[PDB]
Amino acid sequence: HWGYGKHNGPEHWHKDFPIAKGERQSPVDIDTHTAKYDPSLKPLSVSYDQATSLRILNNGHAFNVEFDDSQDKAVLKGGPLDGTYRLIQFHFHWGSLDGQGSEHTVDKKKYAAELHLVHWNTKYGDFGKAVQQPDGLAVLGIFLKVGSAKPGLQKVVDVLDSIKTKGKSADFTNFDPRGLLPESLDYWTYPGSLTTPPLLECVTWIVLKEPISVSSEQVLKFRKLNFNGEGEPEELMVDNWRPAQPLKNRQIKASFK
Ligand SMILES: NS(=O)(=O)c1c(F)c(F)c(-n2cc(CC3CCCCC3)nn2)c(F)c1F
Ligand SMILES: [Zn+2]
Repeated sequence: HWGYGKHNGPEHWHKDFPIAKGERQSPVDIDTHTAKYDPSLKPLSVSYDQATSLRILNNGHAFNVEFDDSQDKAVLKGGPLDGTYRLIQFHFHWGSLDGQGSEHTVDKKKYAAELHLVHWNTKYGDFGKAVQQPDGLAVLGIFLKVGSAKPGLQKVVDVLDSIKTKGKSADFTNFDPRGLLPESLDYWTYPGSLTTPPLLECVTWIVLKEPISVSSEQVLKFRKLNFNGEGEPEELMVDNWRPAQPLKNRQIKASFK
């Protein structure tokens, strides 16, 4: 099945998921000079004060921190969005080296990692219905650069030893995702897709301009995770990113000048 290796990686995905060559695939390069300020774009509304984290899971491609999305507890609204999108999970993509790892790029620059806070449009009732809709998901993307530690990330780092291999999960309650956000909510936005199979074209991407800084020790601990299951040959979970895809008939909009 699909993964990030030589023989099952992004260049192969189109054989099982032809939408890989579709008209609104993600990620993309964000050409900052070509993005257009849209003065009518509203500020983002990130309402995470009542967020209820439940569990962290190594799913063999990344780790997901999962939330209770059975009520409007942690929601994203405003910006380019109409309606209310509920936080279901967050996860990261990262590199084997500090100079690669992000999915989106900025003027072709790659960051060490990229955080995806995944939200679904409540008008569709559940996440599985939402992914079948062009406006089903809103994913808030945040770049990570290596420098100072991010204190709000440490609880995540601390638990990774307990979910080293594919299929392992751990309780992960009372985690506050507000601790993962940069100061500014200035963003770029465009219509795109899931960046892993099934690559569905259901995402409004909202990518923050300001990266967060994480320490070298923090990202080193991401790189100690495994793609494999327990008792299988060890394959370090690194370079779990899809490269930039063609922009095609899309314009990236900026919330800021
Ligand atoms: N990196 S990302 O764009 O933010 C990103 C995500 F946030 C995802 F949640 C998924 N994801 C995994 C499933 C399983 C089922 C696929 C279809 C039926 C319901 C769910 N669906 N969506 C995904 F593939 C992805 F690429
Ligand atoms: Zn992702």
